[PDB]
Amino acid sequence: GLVPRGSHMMEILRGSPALSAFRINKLLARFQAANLQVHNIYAEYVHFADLNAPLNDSEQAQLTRLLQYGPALSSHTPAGKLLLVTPRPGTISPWSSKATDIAHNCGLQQVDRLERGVAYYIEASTLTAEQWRQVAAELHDRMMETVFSSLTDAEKLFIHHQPAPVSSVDLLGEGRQALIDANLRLGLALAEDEIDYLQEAFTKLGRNPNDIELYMFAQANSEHCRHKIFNADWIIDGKPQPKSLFKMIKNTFETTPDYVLSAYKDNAAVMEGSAVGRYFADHNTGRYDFHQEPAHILMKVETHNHPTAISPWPGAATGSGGEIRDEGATGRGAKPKAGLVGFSVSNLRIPGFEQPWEEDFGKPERIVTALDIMTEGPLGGAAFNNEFGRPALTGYFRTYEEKVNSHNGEELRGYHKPIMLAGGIGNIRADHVQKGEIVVGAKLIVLGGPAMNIGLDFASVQRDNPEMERRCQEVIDRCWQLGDANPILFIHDVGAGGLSNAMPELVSDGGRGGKFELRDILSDEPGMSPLEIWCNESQERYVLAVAADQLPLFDELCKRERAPYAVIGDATEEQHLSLHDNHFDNQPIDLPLDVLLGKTPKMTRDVQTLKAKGDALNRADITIADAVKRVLHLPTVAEKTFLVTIGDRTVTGMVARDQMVGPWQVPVADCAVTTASLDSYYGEAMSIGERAPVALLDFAASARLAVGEALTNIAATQIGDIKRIKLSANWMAAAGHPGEDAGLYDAVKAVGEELCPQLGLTIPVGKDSMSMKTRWQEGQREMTSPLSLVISAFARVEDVRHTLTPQLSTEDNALLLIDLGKGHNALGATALAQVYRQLGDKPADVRDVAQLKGFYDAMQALVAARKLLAWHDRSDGGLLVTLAEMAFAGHCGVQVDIAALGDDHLAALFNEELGGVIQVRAEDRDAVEALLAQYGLADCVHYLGQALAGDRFVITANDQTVFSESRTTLRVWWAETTWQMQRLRDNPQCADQEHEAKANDTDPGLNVKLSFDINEDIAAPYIATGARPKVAVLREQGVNSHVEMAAAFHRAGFDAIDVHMSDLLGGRIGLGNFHALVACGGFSYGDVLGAGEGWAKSILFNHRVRDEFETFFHRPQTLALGVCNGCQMMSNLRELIPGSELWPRFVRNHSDRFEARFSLVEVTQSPSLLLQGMVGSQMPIAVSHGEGRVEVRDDAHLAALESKGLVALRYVDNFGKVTETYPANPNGSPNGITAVTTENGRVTIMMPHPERVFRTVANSWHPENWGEDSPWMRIFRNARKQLG
Ligand SMILES: Nc1ncnc2c1ncn2[C@@H]1O[C@H](COP(=O)(O)OP(=O)(O)O)[C@@H](O)[C@H]1O
Ligand SMILES: [Mg+2]
Ligand SMILES: [Mg+2]
Ligand SMILES: [Mg+2]
Repeated sequence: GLVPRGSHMMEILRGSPALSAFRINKLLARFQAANLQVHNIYAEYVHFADLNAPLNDSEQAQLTRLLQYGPALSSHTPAGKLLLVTPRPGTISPWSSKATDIAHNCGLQQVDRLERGVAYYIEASTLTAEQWRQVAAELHDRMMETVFSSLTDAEKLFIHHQPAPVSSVDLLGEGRQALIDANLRLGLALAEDEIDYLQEAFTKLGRNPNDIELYMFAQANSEHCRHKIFNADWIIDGKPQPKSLFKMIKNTFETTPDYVLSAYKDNAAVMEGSAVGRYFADHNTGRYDFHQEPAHILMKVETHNHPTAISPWPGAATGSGGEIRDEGATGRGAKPKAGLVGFSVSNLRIPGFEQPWEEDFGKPERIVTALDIMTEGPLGGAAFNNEFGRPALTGYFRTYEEKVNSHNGEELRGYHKPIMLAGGIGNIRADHVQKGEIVVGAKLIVLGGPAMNIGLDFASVQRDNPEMERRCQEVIDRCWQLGDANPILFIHDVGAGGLSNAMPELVSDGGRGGKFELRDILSDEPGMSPLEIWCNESQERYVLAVAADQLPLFDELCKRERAPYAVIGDATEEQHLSLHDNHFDNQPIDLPLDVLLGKTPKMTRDVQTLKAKGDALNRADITIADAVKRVLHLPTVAEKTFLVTIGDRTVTGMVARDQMVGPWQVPVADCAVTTASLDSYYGEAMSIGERAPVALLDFAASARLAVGEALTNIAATQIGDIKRIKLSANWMAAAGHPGEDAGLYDAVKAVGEELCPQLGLTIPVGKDSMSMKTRWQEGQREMTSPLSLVISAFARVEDVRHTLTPQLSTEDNALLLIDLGKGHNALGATALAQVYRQLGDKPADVRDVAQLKGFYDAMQALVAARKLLAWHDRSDGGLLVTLAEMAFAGHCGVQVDIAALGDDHLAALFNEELGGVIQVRAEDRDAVEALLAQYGLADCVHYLGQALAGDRFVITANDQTVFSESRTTLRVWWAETTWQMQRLRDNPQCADQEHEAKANDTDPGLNVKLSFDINEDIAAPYIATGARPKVAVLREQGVNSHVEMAAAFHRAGFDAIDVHMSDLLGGRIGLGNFHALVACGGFSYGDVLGAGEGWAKSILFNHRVRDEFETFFHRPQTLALGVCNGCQMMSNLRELIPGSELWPRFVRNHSDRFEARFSLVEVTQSPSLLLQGMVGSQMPIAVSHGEGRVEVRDDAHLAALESKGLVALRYVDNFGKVTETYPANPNGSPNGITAVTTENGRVTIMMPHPERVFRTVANSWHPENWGEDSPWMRIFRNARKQLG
């Protein structure tokens, strides 16, 4: 199709079927349930190409080919009613941004913009007008899409509007009322004294303020940006208080400044790391090399609570996206490493899986449900982390919604407005920690995405394009990788308020002013007013300052990465802010910074204390047996697989300890651990402590417990000095709600002025979200969150190899409980209470500070001395859950006695006091108990019993059996929540298969079989000569796992060279100079138009580069490796590779979900030179992909491929048999195929990541006797030897 579209032409290209069978049956079932007589539904992707010039026959064929991708699903002739779903007019999908990028990189400049929709064909010849609109409703997201009746209506998506002029607010001609009107019209939310400020400011200037100036001011002065509460003076119960909340947090730094390099003066904090080999490509040579130097650690944690309540996916995605920008913009440039995620929502009320404690209290129509948030939110956060390229290694997920008698009496307390938390750590160079000085005349730049009207219901719908941020990170990396020559003088993230906040922030921080040109800013929507361009909160943008003479270098760096950037201003000596508009020949902004950034009076909060009395727990319906079952069914306690495997946990190749633990990969790791470099055992650790419900009874206790839990979760890691542990404190509260204000102050004081200073813990970073409540009319109703402090702990690790997990051993052992509760056994605000719809009387709390410090120190002593077999702290679910989860991870039984824990067995098993259980060798029990005694924990330590081979979970009290059950049964109950979530979000068959496998106790877990000596470095003789063959580490825009690949080849004796597609196109690199090449993993073009397709087709359509690749593959002795995205790319290049005619395609996983797994595979017989000597071996490997499913044209193709003997790797279950059952086989590949080679064996492509686990320490689970090298190191060594 091709028709006029304004000054352009719009082509309509038919796409492939968009919905698989189960997705269609889910739609049909959804229709039936709603009384909509739908007989059948079919869907097809439809593409729209807005062209600024004609395409010749060749160009047309190329575009049509670019738009041919995805699973080869059953195609049908359209029938029924057409309902086209597309992005809403005035919006541009991220798909469009990346798809259009691909077209341009294939030399199709005529393509102004590509967009995609979904054509639904509905057969239901008996529906009415309202019914059809209800059908329409079920087929699209009302907050992001719209429905059209004709394909031609897509033209509305490309309308170009003329630029809207600035608008002045008539203060001089109307008086104060002009500002009052504007405050309402523009939704400025200005306070009365802020209007007063503005009125005087502009009356003094003698001119009307432009809407843009008022908007910029409003955003910078919102509670979100100014933090008025955290800086206000306080009067509590009549007594003025000396410190503000922020000053009390800073008190922790004043008391403990140890190891802190940067705090409260950047978008993240920085603490000392370790001197290790920072690995990266040299600017001059392009070769990857180790640079022995300090790799310091940055940390930051943020939230996106409001956005997520409106549009979960984007809300969570940009929650991570924004925090990642904070990290990279630290100092003069830094690199994100790992991340963490947090969620707090109300009851899920899963259809058909309702729990006894859940009650529908209703909710506002304008927000989404808790279930929707936990369905779309995690996928959005994972989408950004996966596509950008940072592993998500730790987090929390709590559900809470109950009518309780708290501080303000009987009310509904919960999370209709959720907590969406995203944070992480990164590494930074010593010389880049401090911001540089901004020289007068410095060029002011916007690095990143174009401006769109996203900042401002619909105003809270965000947009994420992780690939754009990835391109930006590559630039930042080039900059800091230049060390002393780093062009970045100052960098800052673009967040709330958009450029209107970020740019003034930047020049102000540097003590300068700035003059800007509105028309220099990159924009993708011409109709925007100056206010919209300047104030929108579009994503993936950074602002920085570079010296004029460094512009050429900076330009070089951006062009090579294809990272958009624009110089939009100049720093000035005069501290004034000017924004000119060349199009309207005027000045939207003309203000002195002292006026714009001037502050209205400081806030004073005069409040009083409200303290709930608490009520004894009613045990009428409670029994220990029923409590176990209920508690294991509380999402907060239950298995979190649905939140873990959806996120990459291996990218960077520096992940030592991820959430999944042991042979059975059970997600119960208490903290995350990464190595500091690809050549060290030093590292970093992240943990989270949180206990919001307790705040409904005791504010201070809830805060102390959050700190305490972060500590107990990280305790079994080798850190040493407790002062190495640094905290991020994120405070969520419903400020203004009765009692919450005084509670917040008491809570901050409890940790900032008392607990942390005494323990020696610094809180160098943090944030606050102060409107955690939701109101609406149910026929007024209110859902108010408990004060919610989330503590994230970060620390330098001394030896990542000594970390302990909950995986119990069955060798002669002793289980010892460390009860920091000192026998209090509090049950108030516990999972137990919650599961019985109660809050209880008294909650847990830090009972003895000295003993908590002693606990930590003792654990550190035990960890360093290698005296522990396992560790698991107590938190949600109490001792019962701790022991249960340990049995789950150890796939064994437990025989414990609790007679010494009090006569109240319910309280003993379910209290959530601090502490945990350590497992030690039986012969070390006395020595360990003696060590603990030396730290003053004698009467807190209790011998419980031992772990035993088997399936029995037994708890006794003298001759009495308190509770006894099949560990497997408990394990399955504990898994029902993730099972149900996976069943409603992914392919039901897959969800069922994974859940059901958990019920088979005979599962031996991951296990190895080796056909060769893993420690024999067959490449050593070659490396010893000093001759190092080069290997082209190929990458394209969006690709995120190249450093780790280079490191693997590097250890094998190769000189790894960074080869960007831009280098090949530019003639800077030629494949004729290489004998080996490797296509890397990552998300080239964000997998848009099919994973690996844009990369491959950009090569195919650029004949010069195409010829280069073909030539390489046709040489007699060249070797090529394609991993993950590289595997997909090469599979789409078959026409250039000899002996590849039988290769399959790689498409969307059968589960229809991204799979981050540690999968078991077997090396099969094939000509592959890279798998030489490894045939018959069985070992786990890193898997991280959403489109790794081998797809053939027909069985004839599959049979031919098999008979030719080209299959090199197959997924096998733990029993060792080839399998297609999920998740043993994570993507559903036929015959378990996941790697194939060519007839001559010189080229091999595989979906798993061998390079991510070549270091034994980077294997989630591995045999205890392994050395530094895992079996996968042999692939790289084989490559080296093969070249000779
Ligand atoms: N939202 C989440 N995203 C990623 N991982 C999570 C999330 N929530 C929990 N996890 C992980 O699941 C495992 C168990 O979670 P949880 O029981 O809440 O931890 P704990 O009680 O030890 O503090 C941990 O390894 C944790 O890091
Ligand atoms: Mg838990
Ligand atoms: Mg824990
Ligand atoms: Mg926790």
